[PDB]
Amino acid sequence: GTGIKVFFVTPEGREIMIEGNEGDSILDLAHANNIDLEGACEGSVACSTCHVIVDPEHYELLDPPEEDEEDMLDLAFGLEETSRLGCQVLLRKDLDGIRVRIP
Ligand code: FES
Repeated sequence: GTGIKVFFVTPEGREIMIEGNEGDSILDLAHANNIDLEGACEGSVACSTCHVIVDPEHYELLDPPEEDEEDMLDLAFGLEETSRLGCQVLLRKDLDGIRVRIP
């Protein structure tokens, strides 16, 4: 398929499954579907409002975070081992079925 499944759990504990395309960031999908993941700095790696926690399995599939993301993540509330900036995790076909939780 061209659709890539993304499972979202919101801070309220709601669970949503949506499909994205290659290139779509988790932040885009969030906005596209009224998941309340704010993107203060609009993808410029200058905030932490797009912080999401990805499942461990798909986490290792990802291009690891660059230095600007890592550093910014240190201001993110609720940081975990598999935390990422949602605007920096972009969908690929091998990431199908990825789970993101919004702290
Ligand atoms: S929107 Fe600010 S870092 Fe992703």
